[PDB]
Amino acid sequence: APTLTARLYSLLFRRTSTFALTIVVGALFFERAFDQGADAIYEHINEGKLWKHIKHKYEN
Amino acid sequence: GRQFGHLTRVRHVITYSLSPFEQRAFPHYFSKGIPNVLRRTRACILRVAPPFVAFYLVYTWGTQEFEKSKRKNPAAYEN
Amino acid sequence: GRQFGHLTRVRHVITYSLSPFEQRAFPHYFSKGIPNVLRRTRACILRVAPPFVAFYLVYTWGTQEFEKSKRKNPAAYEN
Amino acid sequence: SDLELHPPSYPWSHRGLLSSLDHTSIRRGFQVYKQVCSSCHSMDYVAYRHLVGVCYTEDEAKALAEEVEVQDGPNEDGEMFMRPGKLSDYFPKPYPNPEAARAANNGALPPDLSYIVRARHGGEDYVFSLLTGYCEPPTGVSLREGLYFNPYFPGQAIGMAPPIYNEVLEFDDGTPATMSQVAKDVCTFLRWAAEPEHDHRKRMGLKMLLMMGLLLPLVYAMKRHKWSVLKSRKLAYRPPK
Amino acid sequence: HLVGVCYTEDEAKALAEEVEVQDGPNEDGEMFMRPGKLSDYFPKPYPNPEAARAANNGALPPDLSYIVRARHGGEDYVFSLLTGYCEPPTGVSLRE
Amino acid sequence: ANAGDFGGYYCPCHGSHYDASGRIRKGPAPLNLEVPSYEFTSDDMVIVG
Amino acid sequence: TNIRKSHPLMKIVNNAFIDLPAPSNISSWWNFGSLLGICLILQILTGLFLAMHYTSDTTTAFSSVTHICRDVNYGWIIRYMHANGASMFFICLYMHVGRGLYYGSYTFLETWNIGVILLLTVMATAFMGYVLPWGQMSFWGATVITNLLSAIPYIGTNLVEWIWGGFSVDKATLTRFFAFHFILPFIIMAIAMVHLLFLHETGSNNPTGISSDVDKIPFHPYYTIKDILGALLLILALMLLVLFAPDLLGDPDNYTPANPLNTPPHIKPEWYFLFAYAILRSIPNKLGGVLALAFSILILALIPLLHTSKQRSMMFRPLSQCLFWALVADLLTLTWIGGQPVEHPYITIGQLASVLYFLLILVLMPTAGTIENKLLKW
Amino acid sequence: TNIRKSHPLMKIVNNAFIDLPAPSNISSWWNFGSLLGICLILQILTGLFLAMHYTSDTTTAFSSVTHICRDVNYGWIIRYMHANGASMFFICLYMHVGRGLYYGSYTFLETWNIGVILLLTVMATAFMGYVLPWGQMSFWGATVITNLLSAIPYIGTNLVEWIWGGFSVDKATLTRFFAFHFILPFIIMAIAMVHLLFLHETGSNNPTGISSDVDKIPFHPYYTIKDILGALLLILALMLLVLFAPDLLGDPDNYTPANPLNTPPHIKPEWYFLFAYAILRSIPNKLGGVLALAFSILILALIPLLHTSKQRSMMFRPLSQCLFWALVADLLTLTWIGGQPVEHPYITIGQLASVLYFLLILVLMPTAGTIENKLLKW
Amino acid sequence: AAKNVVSQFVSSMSASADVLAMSKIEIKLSDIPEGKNMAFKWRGKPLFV
Ligand code: HEM
Ligand code: HEM
Ligand code: HEM
Ligand code: HEM
Ligand code: HEM
Ligand SMILES: CCCCCC[C@H]1C(=O)O[C@H](C)[C@H](NC(=O)c2cccc(NC=O)c2O)C(=O)O[C@@H](C)[C@@H]1OC(=O)C(C)C
Ligand SMILES: CCCCCC[C@H]1C(=O)O[C@H](C)[C@H](NC(=O)c2cccc(NC=O)c2O)C(=O)O[C@@H](C)[C@@H]1OC(=O)C(C)C
Repeated sequence: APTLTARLYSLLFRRTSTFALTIVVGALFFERAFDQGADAIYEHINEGKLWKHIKHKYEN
Repeated sequence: GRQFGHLTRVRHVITYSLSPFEQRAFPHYFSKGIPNVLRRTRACILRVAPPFVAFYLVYTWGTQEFEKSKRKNPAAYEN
Repeated sequence: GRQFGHLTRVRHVITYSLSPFEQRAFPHYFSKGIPNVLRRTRACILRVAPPFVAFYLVYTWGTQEFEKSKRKNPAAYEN
Repeated sequence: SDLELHPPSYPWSHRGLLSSLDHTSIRRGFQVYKQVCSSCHSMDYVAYRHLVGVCYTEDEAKALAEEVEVQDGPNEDGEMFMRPGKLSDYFPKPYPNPEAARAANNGALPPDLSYIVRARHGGEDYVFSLLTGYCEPPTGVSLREGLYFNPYFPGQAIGMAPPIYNEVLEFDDGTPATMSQVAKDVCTFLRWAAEPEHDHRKRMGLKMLLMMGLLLPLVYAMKRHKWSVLKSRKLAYRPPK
Repeated sequence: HLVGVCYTEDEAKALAEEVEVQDGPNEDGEMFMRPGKLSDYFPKPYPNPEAARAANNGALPPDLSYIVRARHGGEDYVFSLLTGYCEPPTGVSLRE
Repeated sequence: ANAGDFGGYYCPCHGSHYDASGRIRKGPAPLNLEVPSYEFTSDDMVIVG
Repeated sequence: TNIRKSHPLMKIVNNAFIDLPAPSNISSWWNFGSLLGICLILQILTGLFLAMHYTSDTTTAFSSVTHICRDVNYGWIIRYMHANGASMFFICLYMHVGRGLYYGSYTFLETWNIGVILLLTVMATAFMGYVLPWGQMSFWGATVITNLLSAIPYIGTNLVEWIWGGFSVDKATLTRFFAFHFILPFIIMAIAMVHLLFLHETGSNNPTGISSDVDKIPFHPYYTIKDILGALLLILALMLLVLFAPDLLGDPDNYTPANPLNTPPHIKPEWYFLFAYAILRSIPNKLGGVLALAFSILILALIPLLHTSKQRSMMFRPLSQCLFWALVADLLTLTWIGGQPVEHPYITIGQLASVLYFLLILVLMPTAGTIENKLLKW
Repeated sequence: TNIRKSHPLMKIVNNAFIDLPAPSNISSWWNFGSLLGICLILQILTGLFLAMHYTSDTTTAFSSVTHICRDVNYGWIIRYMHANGASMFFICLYMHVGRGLYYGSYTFLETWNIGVILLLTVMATAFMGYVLPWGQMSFWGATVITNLLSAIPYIGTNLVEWIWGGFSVDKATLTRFFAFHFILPFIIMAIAMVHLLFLHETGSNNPTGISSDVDKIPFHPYYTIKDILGALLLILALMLLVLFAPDLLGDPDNYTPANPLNTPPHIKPEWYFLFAYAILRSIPNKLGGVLALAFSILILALIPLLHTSKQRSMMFRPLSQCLFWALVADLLTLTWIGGQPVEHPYITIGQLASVLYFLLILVLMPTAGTIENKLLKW
Repeated sequence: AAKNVVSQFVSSMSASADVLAMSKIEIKLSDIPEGKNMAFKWRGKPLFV
């Protein structure tokens, strides 16, 4: 049982190929998860949105 | 970049030249001029001229047929 | 332009160095860090700070007198 | 007249760093604009569609747009009729010529409202204070006709009538149209009529701080790595003899 | 524009005064009428472009500043188009 | 309108000939002119959109 | 010591046109490099003076230009020098590329290639240029063309509307083009220097394709004055247009404002795109037409890969010399057809000229080359 | 062989930030050269995107900007990054010149001088910049300033009206300024390269003013990454403004369109001209005021002629170190006064600060230098 | 971050939120006699009836 960082280096960081592949694969998932958590944090500290305002106007 | 002195190797050639203030700027301008441009024109007519007359022939015939295609169109429509 | 190899002449100096992958990027960041910035601050307060408090004193007194010049103006006008 | 006073710090719901506007409060504010200000105050830049994402909804915007009649494009005979109300066009209202604003309100220009919160020092608070400020002239003093009194005003001699307390309403669901409740709402809307991007701006601003919060340390640890070779380098001078 | 070309100072003023253009608004937001300056141009016949169509049946008599450089042949096409006017031979038709 | 070999339409830019149905018959145009969403509300009126 | 050689700045200037060794040998076909330079600055220079009076906004676009021509002191010469200089910039660009093929200059890969980049950019620039006055040709010229990107599979639509700022040409499109028409000539000007940088690496080719190292002369006297005279000639021509025939090369209908309702059955891009225009529509295909239009210019970057001859210049190559002129005349053909309506004779002949063009550059010239080798015993 | 060294293009790039030897020694005060570069491009870059939407014409000027801020997708960040980047471009310009005096960098005459040329041009540019939106500050800002040339004896009048296009600021003046505001940053960008060219002739000075030839490090790793981090910091700041405090450094009244009838008793040029503003009016003279305003900046080109010290950096010079900060604070004074109305305290103090400025740079620092020499026995 | 700023810059040319107008038009058929092509303006583009 080596180290996380060790195993990480061997399988993905060593070759500049996989190294770069890792970051483009890692950026896609990051943009998504960071935008979720972020906006959520932005809403949680607010709530005078147009989100909770809609419930009132589904009609016309 | 390349400077004089580092260009290339030259063996045994003498070059005589003369001051511009000592000679004419137009030696025999017409005397020797005309004959030469005749000579250069002659030397090249046959490779330059032909494609142009070809275009020339195709240009006059091309517009011709363009008018005679419509204007000339009627023509006959007899009944 | 000037390249390494044509810079200048150096006599007898050894320079030992170490691979970045072999050392820490933040040796004693706080342990040795803070003491040093205290030391550099101390070393320079007296030449940097004085002109700024001078401006500081002139700025607060300057606005003061600007209000107390008009607002305070009346004051007295008794008859 | 030469002396002046500046506004206080009303704790707006959008004064804090990452603070969104109160969309419910932007609504009531537009109402305050339409019923009251709109018959004196041009708002050349905002439109009914601008309201769509903000406060109202699709159909609602259409309806409010239809409650006026604007001069549409000329037709075949070179006409220029009138039409219900689209969504497209803005709120170009009160007067044609600018001097026609002067002919109505005695020689005074009620300036565009899209401006306002960013065109006057203090922003919302100056407009909040100027509206709910309205006080009575003490000694010395004068006034021409009805050049009303206002402390929060350059010179104290405005030409604007105080159209505050005339309790008008339509605060759907139930909201007391008191002077102060009416002033907060106009301002809150006026903030949004000047800086619509306001909330997105700060949403990004959060990400900007949150991003830099990971990057600054990182791009700094990177530079350390490379300079560490230099930082711990050891010199020795070994001259002959 | 006519001043240096054909007419003279006073003459230009006079020809300018023989019409009445809608000048700038005044204090009440007016927009009256006035003699004629020298300053403004010849904006004349119709307001809306379609009002040109309402008069001359569905036809646009285009700007004249254009003309000599907007039509192939230049002057001659306008010269010929004016002094050309002839009568329709056989086949033919015409609407109104 | 009313130009071309098919008594419908002619696009002069690159020589596209369309018929009275708006269909492409000659020239480089790849498809028929677009027929928009429409209906007749009466014998005299047509509303497009 | 001579400061003209050791000062960081002068060096560059000494290397550019003072001490630089050049062939004692070059002829008039080498002037178009200065002329293009001159063109570029004069264009930048009148262009700027028009910008202190021009506008953008579809409402005032046309109005401002006339304002300049009639009201702005001398605005007319400036405006017309700009518009006529634009054509001259093409005559030279054309001649330059011409000189290039004939004489084999294209063997300097980097230089030639930068020159192709220089071609597309001034083309892209001049295109945006004529959209500006907002005339009839400007509107549909700006429409017929741009659209082409709508032939690109799957995403064509998206791009053409992205470059438009709407669903058609309007508001968003005129301001855009003006700004691009403003920043491009600066960028070009940079690229030019890199073009020239790579050129100094080998020095200039010459009428014989041989190699003049054995007989170089200083740019000092010689090519500076032979550039001045030359530039005077370019001035004569540019002024002949401006001062005697201002609209001779200009489509009279870019006068009369725009109108998304009209479209005047005729319409062709400015003369310098006619040959290209002819090619595109001489193909019954949206994709093929534009694909062929592209190849029509991007083929220059292909020329060096089809140099087959053992000699560099065509100075001693009758066979190729013939195919060269056949190319020129044939381009003069495409130009002429491009200028005509898509009707009877005109279609089939412009269709033949296209094939000729591509067959000549792609098969004929490369073969002429090999036969000449064989004839000489090479 | 390493193509990174022999390729005509890379050479330049290798010399710029790869192999160029730099002092192992420089500190943060050397970052503002990249920051100014970054500033210059980012300014050019947002500036361009605004031009695809902006106009000119006095009628639409203000309207277009609001159009951008409200209607143009993302037009707001672009607009505000442009306006805030403009201020940052001054903070850095200011810091750069600062670093320069303290450390004696000005001993590189040509480089320093090109930098002064770089200062006046970005000043001249940013001035024209704010006239564009056509706000109140824009109009009289564009008036109060420009006029100054009317103080020039005999011909002042002529020039100010020539730069105006009329008898006041209008039609002719907004289009003019836009065009100039467009072409200047390109020209600056060129000058920058020449600035940088002359800089490479000596390499960089350093915190000690000694000479680092004995200890140079490659720009590779080292200063590229120390430039990246640095640039990130510049982004933090620029974004802090744009995204949290957009109008903090902006005069709120450039909102509300122009009006040749008004003039709002206050009016000052953008913050970065305040110190200069203060100087000019701290003189009861049309000629003297503007003459003094000029000297206020053109004195930088005088500094090297008053280097009196035997050491280059002020690193080891307490006396001068004190007069340096007195200069900075005093400039902070002029900035503050410039920001105030011409009334009671404010007049006499801003009048003292002016004299101080000129007496400090012209008499005090040069003497501090000589005394230090004498103290050291030099 | 590069994605975002670049995207935002890309989108600023795309189509100004204002240039999105135009929906339904109503045409009287009795005004267009037999054999004629009548053109109107719809969604900023020519509409033939
Ligand atoms: C809640 C609705 C209204 C608001 C928020 C509003 C707000 C304002 C503001 C902020 C100013 C300029 C203040 C300054 O210069 O610092 C102003 C000027 C003025 N508005 Fe109003 N107003 C409203 C309704 C009215 C009405 C109903 C009238 C008709 C009496 C009116 C006529 C004026 C006039 C005459 C001025 C000129 C004051 C002056 O510059 O001397 N406005 N208003
Ligand atoms: C921005 C437009 C251009 C400018 C300003 C420009 C400038 C120049 C100059 C000054 C020369 C040297 C003088 C001469 O040979 O005439 C030159 C030569 C050359 N240029 Fe360009 N040129 C431009 C467009 C082109 C084009 C279109 C090409 C070909 C695609 C091109 C490829 C070449 C080549 C290969 C040479 C070498 C000529 C020789 O050695 O004989 N450049 N150019
Ligand atoms: C950056 C310097 C340039 C500026 C500031 C500039 C600006 C302008 C402006 C404002 C117009 C509209 C006024 C008018 O049409 O007369 C225009 C027209 C034009 N310019 Fe430029 N341009 C510049 C460089 C160029 C270049 C490099 C070319 C390509 C030779 C060029 C070719 C054109 C063309 C073709 C037109 C429209 C044709 C016409 O006037 O009928 N200009 N330019
Ligand atoms: C267009 C604005 C400017 C740009 C883009 C610019 C760019 C640069 C760069 C990249 C450096 C090297 C890195 C550094 O030392 O920070 C530098 C150094 C220098 N610049 Fe500038 N600079 C500009 C304005 C100035 C100004 C205002 C001055 C002074 C009037 C100036 C005179 C100098 C000097 C003397 C140096 C040498 C610094 C040293 O060796 O320590 N330049 N500049
Ligand atoms: C050549 C690239 C540039 C272009 C295309 C450009 C174009 C523009 C345009 C169209 C405006 C009006 C829109 C607006 O105000 O937001 C503007 C404003 C401005 N830009 Fe530039 N400019 C450029 C480079 C610069 C430079 C080098 C500076 C100096 C840092 C600069 C500083 C300004 C300033 C101060 C304003 C007005 C201030 C404000 O927005 O309130 N820009 N620019
Ligand atoms: C500002 C004027 C100073 C000149 C410096 C810039 C200009 C420049 O570099 O000058 C020399 C003159 C350069 N080469 C030649 O002219 C040239 C070279 C071989 C032969 C001939 N003639 C006849 O055999 C030539 O004329 C040339 O002509 O290139 C221009 C395109 C360039 O111009 C440019 O870059 C622009 C980007 C400015
Ligand atoms: C396009 C980007 C590629 C870079 C090439 C152009 C840019 C360029 O030449 O790069 C290097 C990086 C140049 N010098 C430095 O940065 C620099 C020099 C010593 C020390 C430090 N830092 C910390 O000690 C530096 O940062 C510098 O920073 O100058 C810029 C103004 C120039 O930028 C310009 O010209 C503009 C005219 C483009």
